[PDB]
Amino acid sequence: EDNCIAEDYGKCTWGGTKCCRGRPCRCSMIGTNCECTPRLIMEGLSFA
Repeated sequence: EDNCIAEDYGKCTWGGTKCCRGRPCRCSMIGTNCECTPRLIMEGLSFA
């Protein structure tokens, strides 16, 4: 099975796919249609 977001500025969702190596998401400028993030301090972080 391959279906992950291998990016740190990919297109993602809150509920949909997250980034591939257990990498967090925080959304775009409007609020919906999220993007990926490398590591977020306090909740998130790289490989979690």
